Amino acid sequence: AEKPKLHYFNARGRMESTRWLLAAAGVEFEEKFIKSAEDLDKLRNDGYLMFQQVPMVEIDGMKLVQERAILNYIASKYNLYGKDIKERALIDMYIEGIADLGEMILLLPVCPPEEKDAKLALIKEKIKNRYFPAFEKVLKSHGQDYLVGNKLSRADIHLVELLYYVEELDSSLISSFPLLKALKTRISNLPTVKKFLQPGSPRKPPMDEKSLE
Amino acid sequence: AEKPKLHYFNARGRMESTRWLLAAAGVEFEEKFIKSAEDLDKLRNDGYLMFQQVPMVEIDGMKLVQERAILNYIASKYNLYGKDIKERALIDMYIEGIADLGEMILLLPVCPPEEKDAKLALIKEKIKNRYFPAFEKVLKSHGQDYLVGNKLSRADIHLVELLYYVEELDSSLISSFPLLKALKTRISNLPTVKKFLQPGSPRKPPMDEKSLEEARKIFRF
Repeated sequence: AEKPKLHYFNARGRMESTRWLLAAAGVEFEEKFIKSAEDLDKLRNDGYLMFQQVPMVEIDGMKLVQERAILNYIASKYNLYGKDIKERALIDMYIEGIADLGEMILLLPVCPPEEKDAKLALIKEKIKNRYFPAFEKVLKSHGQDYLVGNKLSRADIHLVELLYYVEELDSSLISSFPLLKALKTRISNLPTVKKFLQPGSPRKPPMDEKSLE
Repeated sequence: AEKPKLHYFNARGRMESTRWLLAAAGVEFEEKFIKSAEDLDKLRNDGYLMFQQVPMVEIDGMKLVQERAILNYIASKYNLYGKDIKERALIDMYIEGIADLGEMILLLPVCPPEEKDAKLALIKEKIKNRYFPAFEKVLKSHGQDYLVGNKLSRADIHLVELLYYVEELDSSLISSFPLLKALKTRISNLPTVKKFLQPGSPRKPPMDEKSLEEARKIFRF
């Protein structure tokens, strides 16, 4: 079929988790970067963005917008969404927690400077006291190499992606969570993920001081 | 056939869309209202809340948190998530747009007072120029009574819920969108939804300033 085509800025933002998931699935995809106001205006004007926003992914004849819609479809299509309704429920619970933490970190830069040191401190306390304990407990409960169904799912991918973001922020935060560290290592050595973390992949760098929109 | 048990404050918040969905599906549920910071602490200390937050719904042996996990489960179980993964992709795309607008409206009462006039104006502009046109376009595309697959789905239920909240904000916003008005009327006349909209159901009122400070007390913010 058509290779999926990802429309977004040349940046992580709200498209990165899709890059991770497709790459983890071994799926060949192409990207078309939005470099100007004019590029975005053209996609909007031509009718390809349901709510006038990117990310947008062309896949299987659809022009899919909304990160969560894109990710749900990709996960099902490539058998990364568990095997039944109840496994999808655990997966969804897990990944919605990951997205709540992720959203805090995503938005930390565009915070006002006088709130920004306090928001960081609250993120670190939630990481230590709420989120990392919750995922460590799941991994402890069954002792298996994957979060759900003893099989690779989107939840392992989304989690390990966030573990890399948390490491960028503060490498000490994972230190009391040995099962989270071990997950990071195993997932990162899966052939597809190993290739994605290697240079020359679609994986994107963190945003730097030169972030002018 | 144990009834779902919904753990939340006596208010709409992040549990109201689940009330709508369950009611639309003809499913009877019970609610256990959190009325103090002590009640919430107890849920947490009893290990009921994976991430120390509500909403939480006890359903089929699970203690499900996260509004989207709860809704996704109920929708799939009651055949309101479309017939296949491509129909689910359309449903997800539509309901995530609805969620984005619903989020702006939900947070309006805690908007910094100094930002509230500008924010209210921006939401009304997004309704008239972004969201309402997108759904009017989908409805005009197929001319069918439902958003996806010519069949009732969660997308119809969540959209119509939102149309009621937008009417509360400003009743004029829908006036240029005939097909949305028509969808509102059709969905509102389905028996389960008509029962839910009538006086006496578990449907919750708008948050007033009282309910808001009560939330501040319990949530500790």
